[PDB]
Amino acid sequence: QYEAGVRPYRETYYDPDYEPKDTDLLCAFRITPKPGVPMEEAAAAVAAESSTGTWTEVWSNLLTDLERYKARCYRIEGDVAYIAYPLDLFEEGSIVNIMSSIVGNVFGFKAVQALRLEDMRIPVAYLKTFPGPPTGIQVERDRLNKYGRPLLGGTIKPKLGLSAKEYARVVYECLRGGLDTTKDDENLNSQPFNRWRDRFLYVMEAVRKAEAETGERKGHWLNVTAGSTEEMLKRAEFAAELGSRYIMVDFLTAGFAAFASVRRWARENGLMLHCHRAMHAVFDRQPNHGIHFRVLAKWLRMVGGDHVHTGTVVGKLEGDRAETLGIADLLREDYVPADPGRGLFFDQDWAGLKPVFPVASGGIHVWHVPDLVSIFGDDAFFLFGGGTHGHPRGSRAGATANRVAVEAVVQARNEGRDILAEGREILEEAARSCPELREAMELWGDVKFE
Amino acid sequence: QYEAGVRPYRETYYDPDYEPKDTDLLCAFRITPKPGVPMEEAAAAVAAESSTGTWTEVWSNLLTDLERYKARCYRIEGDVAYIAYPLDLFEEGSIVNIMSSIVGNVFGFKAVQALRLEDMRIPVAYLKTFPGPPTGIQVERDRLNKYGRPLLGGTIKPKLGLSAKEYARVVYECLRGGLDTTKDDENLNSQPFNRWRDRFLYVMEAVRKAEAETGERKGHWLNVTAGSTEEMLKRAEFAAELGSRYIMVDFLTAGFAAFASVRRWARENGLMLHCHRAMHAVFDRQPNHGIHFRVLAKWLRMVGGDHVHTGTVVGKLEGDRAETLGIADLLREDYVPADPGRGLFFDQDWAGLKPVFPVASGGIHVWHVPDLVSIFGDDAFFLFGGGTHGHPRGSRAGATANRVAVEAVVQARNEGRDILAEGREILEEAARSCPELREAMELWGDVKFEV
Amino acid sequence: LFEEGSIVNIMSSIVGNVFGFKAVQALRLEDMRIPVAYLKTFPGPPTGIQVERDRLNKYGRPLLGGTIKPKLGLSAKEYARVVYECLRGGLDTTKDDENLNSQPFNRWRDRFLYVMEAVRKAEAETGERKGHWLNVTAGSTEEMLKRAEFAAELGSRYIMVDFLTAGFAAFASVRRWARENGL
Amino acid sequence: MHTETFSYLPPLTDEEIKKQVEYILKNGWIPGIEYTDEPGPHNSYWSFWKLPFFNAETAEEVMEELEACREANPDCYIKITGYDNIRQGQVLSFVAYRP
Amino acid sequence: MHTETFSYLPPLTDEEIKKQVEYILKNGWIPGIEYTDEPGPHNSYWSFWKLPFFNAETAEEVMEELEACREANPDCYIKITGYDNIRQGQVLSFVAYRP
Amino acid sequence: MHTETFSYLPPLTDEEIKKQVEYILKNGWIPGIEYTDEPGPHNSYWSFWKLPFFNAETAEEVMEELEACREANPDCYIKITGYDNIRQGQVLSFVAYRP
Amino acid sequence: MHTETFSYLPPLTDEEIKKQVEYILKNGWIPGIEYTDEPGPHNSYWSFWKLPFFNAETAEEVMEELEACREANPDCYIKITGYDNIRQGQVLSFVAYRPHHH
Ligand SMILES: O=C(O)[C@@](O)(COP(=O)(O)O)[C@H](O)[C@H](O)COP(=O)(O)O
Ligand SMILES: O=C(O)[C@@](O)(COP(=O)(O)O)[C@H](O)[C@H](O)COP(=O)(O)O
Ligand SMILES: [Mg+2]
Ligand SMILES: [Mg+2]
Ligand SMILES: [Mg+2]
Repeated sequence: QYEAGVRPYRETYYDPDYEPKDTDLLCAFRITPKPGVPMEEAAAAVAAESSTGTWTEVWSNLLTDLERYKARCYRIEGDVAYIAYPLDLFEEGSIVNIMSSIVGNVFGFKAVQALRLEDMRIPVAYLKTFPGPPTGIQVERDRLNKYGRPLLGGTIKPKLGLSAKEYARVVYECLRGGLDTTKDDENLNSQPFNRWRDRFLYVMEAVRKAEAETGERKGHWLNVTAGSTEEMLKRAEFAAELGSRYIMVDFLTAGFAAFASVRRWARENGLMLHCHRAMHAVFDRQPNHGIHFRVLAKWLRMVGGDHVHTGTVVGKLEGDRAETLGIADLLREDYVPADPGRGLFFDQDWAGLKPVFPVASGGIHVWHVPDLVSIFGDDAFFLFGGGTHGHPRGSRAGATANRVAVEAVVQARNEGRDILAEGREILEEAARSCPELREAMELWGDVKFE
Repeated sequence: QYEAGVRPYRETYYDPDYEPKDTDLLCAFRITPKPGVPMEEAAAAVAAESSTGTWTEVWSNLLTDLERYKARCYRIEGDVAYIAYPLDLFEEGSIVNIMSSIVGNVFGFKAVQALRLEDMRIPVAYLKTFPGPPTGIQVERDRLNKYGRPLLGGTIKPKLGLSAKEYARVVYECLRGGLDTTKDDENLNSQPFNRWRDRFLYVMEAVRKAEAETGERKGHWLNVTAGSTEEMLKRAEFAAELGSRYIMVDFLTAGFAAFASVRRWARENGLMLHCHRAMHAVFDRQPNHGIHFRVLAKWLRMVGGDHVHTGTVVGKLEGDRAETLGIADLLREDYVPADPGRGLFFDQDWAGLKPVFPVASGGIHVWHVPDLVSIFGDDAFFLFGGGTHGHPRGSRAGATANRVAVEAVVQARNEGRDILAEGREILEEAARSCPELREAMELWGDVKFEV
Repeated sequence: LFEEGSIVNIMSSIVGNVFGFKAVQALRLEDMRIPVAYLKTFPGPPTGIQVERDRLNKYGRPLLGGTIKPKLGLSAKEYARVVYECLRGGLDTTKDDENLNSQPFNRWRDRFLYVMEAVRKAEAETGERKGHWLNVTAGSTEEMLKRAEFAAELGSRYIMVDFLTAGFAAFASVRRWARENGL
Repeated sequence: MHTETFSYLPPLTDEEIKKQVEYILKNGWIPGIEYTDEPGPHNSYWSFWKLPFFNAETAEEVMEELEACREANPDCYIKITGYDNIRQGQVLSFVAYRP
Repeated sequence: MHTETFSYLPPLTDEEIKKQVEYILKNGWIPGIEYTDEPGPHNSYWSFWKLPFFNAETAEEVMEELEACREANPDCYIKITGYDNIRQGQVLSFVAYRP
Repeated sequence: MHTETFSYLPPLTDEEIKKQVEYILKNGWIPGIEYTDEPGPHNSYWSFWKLPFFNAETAEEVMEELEACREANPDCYIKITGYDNIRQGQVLSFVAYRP
Repeated sequence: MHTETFSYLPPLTDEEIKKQVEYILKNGWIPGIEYTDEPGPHNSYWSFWKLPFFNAETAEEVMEELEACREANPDCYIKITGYDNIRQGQVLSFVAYRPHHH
């Protein structure tokens, strides 16, 4: 009663005459087929097994309208396949569903030996089913009363091992020395040497004390990351009871469903949400396989994070300058045109969703500030962990050095100076009035990353 | 008051004199250093930046006991660095915490061009802080009243696009034809063409009907995967209201914190929990960089899944025979000795945690059944999606073919026949009493994947 | 053989029936080695010595306390007068007697209210942080948690429980509640 | 009415049944016999014929008990079980006689 | 008392303040002047000096208003603001005069 | 205003202070100095004088820093601390100078 | 026992049934045949007679399958269905044969 048997995926799932609709979700995949498998069949397999298809024809295909629902590869350029997915394929508001289709099984087929999702065009009609950041850059700056410069932060170190009381001592020194924020390390959750309730309590004493002493509003990114959603929400509740402006979630290790739970809680309780991308380099680093960070950044803005780490380019963790410029635009602008020089494969309209602060962190110190300001502009956080507490005179002096560095470079940029050409000179000028900065420059002047 | 400045990581975090404790968590990392960076320094960077250290010395290091708390690379062998993490570094019962340390930042360092987490030794004292499977193999067989053979299942197809009522018609035909279970596709959650409440309602009518008509207990793995934890629990609650024995979660795409929430809810509400590993190959496909599935499988058993997919070896998705045998032992046994030939760098004692069903699924059909029984033994689910609905006479006939093939091979094995040497003959003998199997064999006899 | 995190289970096996056998005329449990893997299933103290010294801001000496006397019979207001005199004289803490719970001459809500006025007053006057070990011991777990909740509402740093007379299952309930409520 | 393992194969002969009993014994598991006139999915607890045969040494001894159970209960379904006390679970169960 | 952007640098000269106003104007943003005797972190709404200078064409016009605000309110902190109506957000704010 | 350990004894002389510093050093703990003009029970975080003296080898070195802190902050209370990094906690804290 | 569409009309002749099959086919819908001995309102899933006739081109083809179903299942109610895969819904369903005990 039907034609049973195996068919080529290309027959149904490759259609080079197809014109994408503005409601389609588009994927750019870089494909390494198994030897002898042509790009068209490899791309069709990806399209089929992320949408409606399987490995042999089934009688029940005839009970629905596969021409309407199927994903289809509609263009191949070299090793890049462009695949269009109809809007109807996706659950509204669910990044979990996007991943379960687009990256669910298709990275593990014998027929495709490597696969990298380079970019995705999320259509406006799907974006509007997401709430975006619970706060967003502009409201966050209003809540902080801070305008006109990058914001300063810093991870407390050692990563693990400090008691709650001494942990908050480090927070107090940093914040009172001029950092706007401090943060728990991504792996500091609740442990025998530092239990979360003790930490939250003492840290918030230190935040309030530094705010009173400096006159500037302060925050600490209290890490609510935990083993279950309920436990994360319990930790968030205590942060709100203490009047923290902030909580923090490791959105990939906790995972997207728990992250969405925490975003809703943050919005309803008036807390801003720092997002740490722990685990991302497991699969966003190699050029032949995984998911490029720019796709993760899009998903992050959709669920709703107020900030996400984007790399530094110049510090201890890998990051490409051109790609990072594109990611910063994806996180902050209303509309981002395609740009092959930045690996932006598609135009991205953001449908009015609020913007996310890029966060530059990891192995950076005062000498990187001209580069960081040049790359990111004002709407970013620059975090100095080792680069604060590793100051020869400790964390208050280190914080002051970093705050002065950022302000001196902003001032110079606003006056019209080329902060890349004059970066060292601007720092040297500022160090004439700031011995903390002079000492930081001397300590780390030989410390460069490729 | 202290010696500020940058020191090589190896000064503090490389200690080949260190002897691992029974309470340490151990990792085996395959490291490709940046050219010019010695293996010792690359391994110490990984050790430092997944535990206590950073890129420059800090005054506050002296306020704690880094000798007690630091991770230490204690052995480098070829391209593998062995790193020991003290028990105190970890949050009890939290896979999320394990990941945030072990795989949080270290895969992105400029100093290490590629990094592959091959295995980790979870210490018994830490394992006891985890609940394990909500049901586990033995209790699940008791709940199903099924003993002595692999269990049969199958994903409904097309993956997406069937209405709820016709989706349930396919479920009904499969279950009444002899599959023990059926499942939602991993990407079928709630969508315009098939909304989850409609699907759950009709599917459970079909499950009850097939159970009553066959006399055998049935289940459908109702996918509760959703955008938020609260939504997943709402879907689980409805499945329990409907008397489903099962729900399903995509534990990696939902993520480990929401997975733990679903495990607790499933346990408290009497549901068994199928775990689909969607997204795993994003992390685990390449041999030079990422996390091998065996590590994800350990974490799965700890949080508590009743089944997880393990690969077929012989089907459409990649999976090596030796590594799959290692993963099956990790999921099912009380104690698993090391064997680097299977990628098991450490011995793993499971501290009494319940076992997980391996699930073999993807591109398999009746001709694979002798190999599947040989690889997995009785304690596995074999899933036939296309291999059921793609039968020339449809899903009931396909289900019967698959059930007969499994039973015939189990029978022959138990009698002492060599099911590899005689696999074809066993199937041919069974097909003389089972036209459905004969037709499945004719249809797919030329369909093979490389192994 | 043991249920994770349950002292009650340990007791029910180890000391459940074996002390009453005719075959064994006397039996004394001297010690037990709790294995590390089982210990990790228990949370331990809600605060512990180091965090408690941090909360008190007290370092380098034994801490001072004292049970209010007579054990029973003082009104709530005069009970708190004795607390005030003790704390303002240099004790770090004071405590309810173990058998002072809620009784006709001194009901727990009255005592908790007045005692915390005295604690705050002595703290303000001496400049040193003070506490009173408000006894939440009661006939049922729910009643104990109700008393703990009021102590937290009043900003007490402490509550007290008679862990053997209340019993280990209710003690675990109070430990969890104390931890979650900052006591 | 299907009866779980081997129900989709032709009914087992005495010699086929005996080979499954030999498999149970070879693996060191405990053979047992259970019977019922209510075999449906509501029933987790068929009637025991005697106790599980902890002391059985040969498949022939089990086969004799199967014949005795059938003579006493010819109106019942009768199943052979095999129990593994190390996993605390049944490891094989199939119907040997249908009324 | 620190006053947010540029508070960790030496107090700005009039020439330095004018350059920041020139930056506000070059970017198409709206310069404004606010003042208060309560500059602490509780205070989100300093007093406006007139309205935001929507019509200002030159930095010199803004500096004249700053001097006039300084002369009327020499006991107050005085800040320069720059507003971007396209993002609906302040894009630069710093104290130009401290009492 | 009492100041916790030794506050109920007569104020310590320099020689008595030095003996407590010797006790801190003898036990391998880290001496530190903190000061404040707000010593009451609301304040968990007095101002650090420099950093904890991780590198101190003699009680005389600590006593010299105490004299320097007092010369710089004669209007403050000044306390000697001793920190044990193995317990991650302070093990002795007392006031050495009152304004 | 009423049987939904056309149940309130006189039981259909074979010629009347065939006209309804011709209507299903004319509209490009998929004819099907289902049967049961439990037709009441609890039953959403009658037994399929084969699969839906995806390849049927003539009403006579379907009528032959109806007769074959009735001969094999004379104790059963037998209904004709029409399915529209573009709406993913059944568009016509009616009983063509009732057993003698009706
Ligand atoms: O754990 C760490 O190494 C850090 O605290 C940096 O410490 P330092 O400031 O002392 O370098 C941050 O988590 C990384 O920057 C995250 O990497 P990314 O931002 O690329 O996600
Ligand atoms: O979507 C699919 O392809 C499947 O439904 C198989 O369908 P078929 O039965 O028709 O092949 C399963 O999800 C895969 O087996 C999962 O891969 P794995 O088990 O390796 O995680
Ligand atoms: Mg970190
Ligand atoms: Mg699937
Ligand atoms: Mg007493």
